Amino acid sequence: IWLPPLDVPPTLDELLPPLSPSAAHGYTADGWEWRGRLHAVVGLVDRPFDQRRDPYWLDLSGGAGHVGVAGGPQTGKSTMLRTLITSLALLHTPQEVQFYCLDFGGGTLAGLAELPHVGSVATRLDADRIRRTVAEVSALLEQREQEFTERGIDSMATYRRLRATGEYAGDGFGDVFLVVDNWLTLRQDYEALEDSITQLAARGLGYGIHVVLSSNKWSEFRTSIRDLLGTKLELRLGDPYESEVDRKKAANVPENRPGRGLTRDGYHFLTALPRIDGDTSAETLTEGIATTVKTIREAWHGPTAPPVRMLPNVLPAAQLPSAAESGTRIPIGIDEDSLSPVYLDFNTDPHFLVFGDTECGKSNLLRLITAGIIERYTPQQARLIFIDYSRSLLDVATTEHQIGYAASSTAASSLVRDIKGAMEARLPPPDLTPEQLRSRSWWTGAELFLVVDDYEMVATSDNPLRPLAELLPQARDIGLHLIIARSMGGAGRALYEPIIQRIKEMASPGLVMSGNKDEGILLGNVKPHKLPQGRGYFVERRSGTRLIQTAYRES
Amino acid sequence: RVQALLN
Ligand SMILES: Nc1ncnc2c1ncn2[C@@H]1O[C@H](COP(=O)(O)OP(=O)(O)OP(=O)(O)O)[C@@H](O)[C@H]1O
Ligand SMILES: Nc1ncnc2c1ncn2[C@@H]1O[C@H](COP(=O)(O)OP(=O)(O)OP(=O)(O)O)[C@@H](O)[C@H]1O
Ligand SMILES: [Mg+2]
Ligand SMILES: [Mg+2]
Repeated sequence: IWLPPLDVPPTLDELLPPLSPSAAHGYTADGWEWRGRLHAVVGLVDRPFDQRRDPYWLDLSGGAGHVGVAGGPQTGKSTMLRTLITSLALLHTPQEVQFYCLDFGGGTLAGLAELPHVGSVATRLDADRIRRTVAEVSALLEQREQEFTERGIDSMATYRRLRATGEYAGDGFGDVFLVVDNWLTLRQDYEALEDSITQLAARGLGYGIHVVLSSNKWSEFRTSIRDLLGTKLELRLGDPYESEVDRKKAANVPENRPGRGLTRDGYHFLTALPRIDGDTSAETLTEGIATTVKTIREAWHGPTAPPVRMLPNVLPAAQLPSAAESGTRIPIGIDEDSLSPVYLDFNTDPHFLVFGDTECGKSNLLRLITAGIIERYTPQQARLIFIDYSRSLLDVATTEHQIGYAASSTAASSLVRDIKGAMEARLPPPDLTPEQLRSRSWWTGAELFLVVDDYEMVATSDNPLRPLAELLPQARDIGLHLIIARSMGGAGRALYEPIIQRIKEMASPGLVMSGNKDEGILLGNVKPHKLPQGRGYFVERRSGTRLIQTAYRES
Repeated sequence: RVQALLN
């Protein structure tokens, strides 16, 4: 009934036509009527009462677009992933298929990184790349959901037919595959990426976005996404009681012969090796691949797979939107979610607060915002006052807006006194129409921006800024603005001191940078951890918490 | 007038 156990696995060249260098389709089956129709051979299969094994093929155009792979330790999960990718790469061009890998299973997908079809591979370490890789594809899905509707794209097949012309630019992509090696490792260390990838699998198959997910056990997949995996390839399972084909058929699956697995129909299949040389051995696997990847890379002289756009180490402030296009809104950086600008609006929320450790970019951020205010406000519209003990804001305090600079504890007290008196005069009288309160009619003048750097050392026992605490929640009516930066040193117990207490109470915008988790939560829901220079969690209780990268101002 | 008050 079943064929006797094979002793050597097949290779991709065995299960494919004579391969040739094409101009320009890369090293593929030149002219084949089955090339580029999103079918892929992944090994040999033994159907009952067959006397010769047939080539195992998978159709990835349509409902079976998502692929799931299961199996116990060392059962051949990671090799199946590499075979599927290589097989697709042999029958397609980099402009037709793209791969983005999250390798949590032995980190062996790195060998396929130099494939022109692959644009990103992320190890367990590269959290920044991991978190961004998913967000990149998630943004492409949303992009196509509007691109297809604005144009005459009814189905994904139509889109491929247009790019088949060679006269259609499209969105720059083809069929995109999101590959994960250990789904358990993901949902454990990246809980947010579990639900997001799941949402990709839900409605993304009709837009050319595929998910290829691997894991030790089927139960490690939530029902929400496990059912979305149309094509399921099940290898030798520990605890076969949770098999998706048959329990008793899974218990008789050969152990210690990796590659052996079952289909949903119960057929016996064997995973082929990702080689095109002909060597059926597996102890020569690291080197088979290299030659193959090299051959695919050499034969292709066109565009490669689009890379995952990372958050820059240093973000030039010249990139952020000018005052002519942003208005009174002040861009301070871009977010990790979509690489879109992140604005500040002092007409919506008066104050702003920064937390950060040594040399994380606090003083640089204050110089940015101040320069942004200068660029957007005439000195008759907004005046500036600096409390700068460490003299770090010299570059932006030479403007005509500046009508106060305190570099000493004494100079601070002399200013706040004139400040408290000047602002108390703007306090709204008891009897006022709501329209008078809305337009701020009873007083005419400029807005007052109080910029404080290193609040940690101005907040002694006799904090000179404390006399302003009682009128801080009245800022919207008097036109007061406090922009404050502080270190992480004792920042936790600094949330109860008169000023920061009331600033945080007003749900004021702010971000936390490179702090120690010993300090506990400061703003919103984020517990601080070591971040790169300029990076911080932008907390805003309108748009929740977002990881952003702030800009760098020269000199 | 804030502009005249502090200086
Ligand atoms: N078809 C095959 N024939 C012979 N050997 C194979 C075959 N497939 C895989 N192997 C061997 O099995 C070993 C483990 O393969 P693989 O990495 O796919 O398992 P895995 O499920 O990723 O293991 P882990 O759970 O530790 O990540 C590899 O070193 C490879 O040489
Ligand atoms: N947005 C940014 N992106 C990348 N690097 C930055 C950014 N801002 C500052 N840096 C780098 O970090 C270093 C320290 O910057 P900055 O003085 O602004 O931090 P700081 O919090 O004032 O440090 P300190 O605690 O010593 O005052 C600078 O040398 C600069 O090169
Ligand atoms: Mg693995
Ligand atoms: Mg500083």
